[PDB]
Amino acid sequence: RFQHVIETPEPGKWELSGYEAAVPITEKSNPLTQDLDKADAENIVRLLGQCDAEIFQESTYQRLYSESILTTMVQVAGKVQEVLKEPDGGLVVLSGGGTSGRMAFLMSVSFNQLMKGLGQKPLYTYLIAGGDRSVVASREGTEDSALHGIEELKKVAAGKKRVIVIGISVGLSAPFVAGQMDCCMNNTAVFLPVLVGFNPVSMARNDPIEDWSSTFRQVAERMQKMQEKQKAFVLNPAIGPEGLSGSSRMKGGSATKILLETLLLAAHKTVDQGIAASQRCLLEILRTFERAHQVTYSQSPKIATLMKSVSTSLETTGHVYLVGWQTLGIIAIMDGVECIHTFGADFRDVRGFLIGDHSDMFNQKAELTNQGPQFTFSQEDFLTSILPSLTEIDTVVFIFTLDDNLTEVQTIVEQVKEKTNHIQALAHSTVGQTLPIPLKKLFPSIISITWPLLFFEYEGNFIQKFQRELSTKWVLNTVSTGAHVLLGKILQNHMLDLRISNSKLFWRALAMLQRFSGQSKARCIESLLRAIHFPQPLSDDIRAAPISCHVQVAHEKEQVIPIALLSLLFRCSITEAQAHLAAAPSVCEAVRSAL
Repeated sequence: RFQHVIETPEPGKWELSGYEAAVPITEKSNPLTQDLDKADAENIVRLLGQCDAEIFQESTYQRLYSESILTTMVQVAGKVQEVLKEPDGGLVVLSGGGTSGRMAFLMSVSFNQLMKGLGQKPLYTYLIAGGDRSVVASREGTEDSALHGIEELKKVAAGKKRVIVIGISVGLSAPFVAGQMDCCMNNTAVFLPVLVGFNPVSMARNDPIEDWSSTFRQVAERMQKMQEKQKAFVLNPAIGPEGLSGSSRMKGGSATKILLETLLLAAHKTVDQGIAASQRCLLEILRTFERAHQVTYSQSPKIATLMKSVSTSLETTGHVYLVGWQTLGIIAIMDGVECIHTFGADFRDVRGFLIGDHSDMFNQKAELTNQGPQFTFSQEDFLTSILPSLTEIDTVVFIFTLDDNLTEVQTIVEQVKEKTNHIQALAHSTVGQTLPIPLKKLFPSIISITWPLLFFEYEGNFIQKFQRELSTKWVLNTVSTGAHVLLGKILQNHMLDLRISNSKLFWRALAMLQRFSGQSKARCIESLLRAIHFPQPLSDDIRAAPISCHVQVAHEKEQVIPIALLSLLFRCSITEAQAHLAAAPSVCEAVRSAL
């Protein structure tokens, strides 16, 4: 079970260790954010803003702007336009787990809307590990099954003649995706698999998948072989490590969004305008999203101020609601849910809501209908369940554009204001538009983001929408990450308060123990398993159990890493470690005092 785990390097021998060389780029500590844990709000914005800018940064080897990556994007666009040209029996599937799965969902929503707007039959669908509940709730463990991935692909592809499958896994990690890519390669007469991730192939996970005979790396290596025959594609740009180690939702999610929107827009442009995809045109679009970073981060003071407000509500046991209009609602939903595993947040802490029509977005909306408070997301959910329960300690962030129903925005804001003064808005506008006077009065310090009109004949309106979603993503992700960082929920730039919700998170938790204690792999495994299973003592059956067993027990538990870490550092029992942790003001300070 633990064979792939490398021994902890000896004290002082970390620098050039085989241990450090094997850490995937997606899991690496960013050298610029080692001080993230103790940074103030303004400094967190600068650190996270710098990291977000890194996805665009042109060694030029395998970067997003590299000739190699742009050529792969051109080839994939070529394959997609072949399907768009033949809608009968054609299908474009986007798939993933967690944020990658929610990005697949968003991509399908956006591109089916583009197609509907042009009077064409929609050809996109999404597959998310765990089904529709995973779009709005933390169900990370569902991606650990390759068979689940294959079954969901077989269902949507039934009766189709040509299926493009874009498998999204930032760390080249998700078994759900690996299974799909492998089965696509077994039938190239029907399927064209495209693997999207942000690690070199040699850094893809090589640990065993519980229900599959191939590892992610073996599948990715087979994809490299099929790429020589143009029967598969590996689209893996280099973006560098995340500001918060392994926080794939940030840079990884942003790079997934821009990469896929750019190449898919190019495929649609080929069919509609007759202009084939090119490195030059892909760069023009990508650089528009690069300009969006400068536009967004020019609001750094207000982002920092909002982060403080959100952190205050959380610290007081209040809740934070991100209320977004149309697709900005999807971005809002994606933000809150990630706080659960990342910082050990309760599902009630940060929740996103979509205001507007969501009727043609979900595959199986019945999976969400009256399922419980962990699954709220809609306009009806916000107005009927959240709004009447709002208190003075809660924060509500409103995200909209000046093309939204501003009477409806004003009405909802006023209703919320009766319950709490902790209101703020992120409003996107086109140069020339001004916020109505009642809204300026309700939001005297509004985060106003003004966008020049884009004159791209075909892509103009789509990029306008996409950049506003991306801008919203950066603001909300910096605010939610920062708000939890300010509460001492991280250590250096590592997720100390992480929930072990899937196998990738289990390995990240083990690596963190080895990193922070410097103790042997056997000692770190023993302490991690003891902390997960407590009060159940460790037995040989538990030590030999599959990782899924540890995940199932660990997923609803809080502070597993600091408990396991304090147990290693003090050579104490779990109860003694729990006492040490309870006496401290934060999880960051408890461990810092022990170190």
